Amino acid sequence: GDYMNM
Amino acid sequence: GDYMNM
Amino acid sequence: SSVFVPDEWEVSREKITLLRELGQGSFGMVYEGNARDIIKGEAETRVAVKTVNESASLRERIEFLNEASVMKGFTCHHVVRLLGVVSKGQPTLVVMELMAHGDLKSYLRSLRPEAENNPGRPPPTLQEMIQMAAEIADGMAYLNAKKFVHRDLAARNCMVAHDFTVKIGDFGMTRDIYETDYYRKGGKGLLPVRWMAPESLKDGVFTTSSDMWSFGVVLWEITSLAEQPYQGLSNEQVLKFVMDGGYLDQPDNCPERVTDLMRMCWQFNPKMRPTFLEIVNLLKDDLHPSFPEVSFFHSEENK
Amino acid sequence: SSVFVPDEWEVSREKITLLRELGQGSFGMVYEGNARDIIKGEAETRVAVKTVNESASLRERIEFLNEASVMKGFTCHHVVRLLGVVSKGQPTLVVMELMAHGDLKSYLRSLRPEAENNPGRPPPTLQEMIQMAAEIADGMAYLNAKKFVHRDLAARNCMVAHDFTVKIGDFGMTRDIYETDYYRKGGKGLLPVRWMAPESLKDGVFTTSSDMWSFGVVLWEITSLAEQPYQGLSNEQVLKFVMDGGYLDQPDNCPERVTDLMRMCWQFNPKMRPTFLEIVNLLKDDLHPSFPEVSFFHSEENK
Ligand SMILES: Nc1ncnc2c1ncn2[C@@H]1O[C@H](COP(=O)(O)OP(=O)(O)NP(=O)(O)O)[C@@H](O)[C@H]1O
Ligand SMILES: Nc1ncnc2c1ncn2[C@@H]1O[C@H](COP(=O)(O)OP(=O)(O)NP(=O)(O)O)[C@@H](O)[C@H]1O
Ligand SMILES: [Mg+2]
Ligand SMILES: [Mg+2]
Ligand SMILES: [Mg+2]
Ligand SMILES: [Mg+2]
Repeated sequence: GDYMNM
Repeated sequence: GDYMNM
Repeated sequence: SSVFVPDEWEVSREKITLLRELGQGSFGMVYEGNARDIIKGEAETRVAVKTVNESASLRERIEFLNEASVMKGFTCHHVVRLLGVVSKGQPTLVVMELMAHGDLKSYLRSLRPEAENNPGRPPPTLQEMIQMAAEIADGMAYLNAKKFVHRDLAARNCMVAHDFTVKIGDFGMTRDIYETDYYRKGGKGLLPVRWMAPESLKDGVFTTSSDMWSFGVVLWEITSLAEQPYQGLSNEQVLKFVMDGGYLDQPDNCPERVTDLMRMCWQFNPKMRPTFLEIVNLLKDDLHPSFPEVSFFHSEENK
Repeated sequence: SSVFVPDEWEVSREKITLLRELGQGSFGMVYEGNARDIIKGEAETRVAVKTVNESASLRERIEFLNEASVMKGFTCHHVVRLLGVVSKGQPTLVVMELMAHGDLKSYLRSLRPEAENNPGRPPPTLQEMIQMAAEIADGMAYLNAKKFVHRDLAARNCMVAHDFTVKIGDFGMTRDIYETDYYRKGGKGLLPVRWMAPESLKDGVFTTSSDMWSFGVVLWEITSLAEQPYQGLSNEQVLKFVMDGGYLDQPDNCPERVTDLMRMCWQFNPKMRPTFLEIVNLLKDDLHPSFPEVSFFHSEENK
């Protein structure tokens, strides 16, 4: 997706 | 007073 | 949960500290206070806090509601600013900008040479009176531009700041006139007879023109150091007098320039009275250098 | 009674009528609708209404809360306007101005010649791209002036109006930077890696400079008709690439003028990147005649 959990 | 009930 | 839909004007009671009584209204108290972190960039801000008496009637609470509501929509240097509302608990507190010198009527009376509370300065000079007139007229111009009619313009309802700037206050009687440009009073209620235009006293019709009539009375209060309009006549006699075409005399030694303004404001035909923008224009060339920097008149919004 | 302390943004559910789905967000739905008497002078107003799914998590509800809250404080022609909130009951409805052509990413893709939903017009001309860039930059300039950092500027988050005006939207990740001019991210969370500046990817520091980096990517999306940035690399590879000093190539046949802007936005040192006001200034001489009439850049507020 457009986001990465970081 | 400054006001009148009317 | 209710938490997900907050009121942006809500202020935490914890941030407010009350110092002293500034004055007593008809249904509440106004206190001078200090507020912590209610304005960005300001760690602490001096404020005026109005409360509503536990004994306030429904009519009074409805009035205060309208008052606080209309203030929320205003942003003008010459109109008293609302800063927040504490409603999380009792009593409800309405936090406003502090006008250190209180209301104009009280202020003017304190400037009488024999006043017990004389601040140690002379009564208003011609220049100072013109400056006051322009500030009040600019604030009123803004209100008119937002399509509202004040209905209770009087020295008691104008406030004076630490730097002596005058601003419009008390929006208890203020009404929206967006669609029709006028407000026709319905039932019975308390009306400021001595400040009212003949057509309002007769038909109960309020317009920006009737506010101009009141502005003229304010100039009369300024030039008389807040004496009582029509002293010697009862409210009933005043009502009859004004409707018959009467008006106030010029106070003793009233500056010709101010007298000329009052003549414009007291014309019988509301349509022949000037507008607030026209008043500011008449006085614009002899005002403090900062005026164009803060006025509604000189602002881009005045379109 | 609670009635005496209302929320000025509150809108009666009775005034809203939903017509169709405009799009689906991560935790809610956006519908096109019509609202009766929510704007003075307008009997009916076309609107976009966002809801929050009953299944929305706490994190999502907290985010929507911030989003609606920050929007309430904005007044800019190039920033999507909030019109009201229906909280009297369920579900909560956030009423905003309608951006008829939806988000910029979708819009751009529809302009691809072979698009199934092609509107029957050519892809953006050089002039149209510059106009878009200036509108986005002006809206961002306003946001920066109000001391907020967007943190999620991307074509998907810019909206297109009926007249094709582009405006900044999605303030879910927006943060207040008044006191320090930056926001340092605390824990873990969903970050738009492909739109992020190297220093944000490295230290989690967001500034108006990191928003400028994102603005450059938006220009890349405009000139590529919304292709995926770094197509072929995973989010982890992109993170490493950019931190190492990498950046995107110029899309095929990208106008030199736009390429020059992207070069400015992608400088490694955040301090060497331009400001949003500087971007508008670079483009101001070749914009629509109405721009100076509505922009933050040309406004008295830009002081
Ligand atoms: N913002 C303010 N800063 C300082 N003093 C204020 C402020 N607002 C009101 N006051 C003072 O508090 C007094 C009472 O205000 P308010 O409660 O509005 O009176 P009211 O009920 O309208 N009565 P009146 O105006 O006398 O007919 C005023 O006359 C001022 O002296
Ligand atoms: N004011 C508006 N007018 C018209 N369409 C809108 C408006 N706001 C949002 N939309 C549409 O609704 C879609 C979903 O918006 P939103 O709920 O903000 O998405 P999101 O959860 O942020 N997801 P994404 O932006 O795709 O990462 C957008 O992509 C637009 O197509
Ligand atoms: Mg009063
Ligand atoms: Mg009052
Ligand atoms: Mg989004
Ligand atoms: Mg979002």
